[PDB]
Amino acid sequence: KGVTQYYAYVTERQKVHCLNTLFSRLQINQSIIFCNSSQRVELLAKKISQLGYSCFYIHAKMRQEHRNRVFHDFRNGLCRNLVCTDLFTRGIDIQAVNVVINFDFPKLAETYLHRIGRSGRFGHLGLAINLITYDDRFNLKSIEEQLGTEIKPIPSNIDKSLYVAEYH
Amino acid sequence: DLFGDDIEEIPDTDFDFEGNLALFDKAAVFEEIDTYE
Repeated sequence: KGVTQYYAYVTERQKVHCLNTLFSRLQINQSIIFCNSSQRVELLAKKISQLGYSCFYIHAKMRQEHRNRVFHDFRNGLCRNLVCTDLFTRGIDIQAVNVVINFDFPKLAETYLHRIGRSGRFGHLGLAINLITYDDRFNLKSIEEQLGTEIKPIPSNIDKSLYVAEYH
Repeated sequence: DLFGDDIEEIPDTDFDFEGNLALFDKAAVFEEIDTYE
């Protein structure tokens, strides 16, 4: 068990098209999509809804009561996708989530670590898909070096046994 | 860097992951980073 890590190379202008292809070709149970700002989370959730997919969104510039209600509704499976900022200081691990998408690649290795699991736990099935632009090159290099990991280029076919619970 | 682009203009075909991966030579770019460090 362990999270399979890939990256797709894109320009900012291509990210939505790339994300649309991931939604139509991945066997997502639940997904979490991370952005680097509150403004981008809002813009992206509006876009995903226009693509035709359901999503909730949470960020730092929301009222506490709204943020908590949205997270609890997502955990209960009222929707299949969540768009958010780095709100989980100890990390995140809701069981139905088999796919994590870094729509914006993080700056810090500890942020990256918190997105793809929770502190003091073993490895679990899943995918972590990173959308990488040329401006993310330094952060990609340093996060791979700091974690001692390899974020591989996204393959032509993703083996379902790597992220689909009890199937293929 | 036009983040927003409606479904009307989004190409009907799947995103070309393979063709776009060729635009980033990861090993050479990392060597370039180390050379100007």
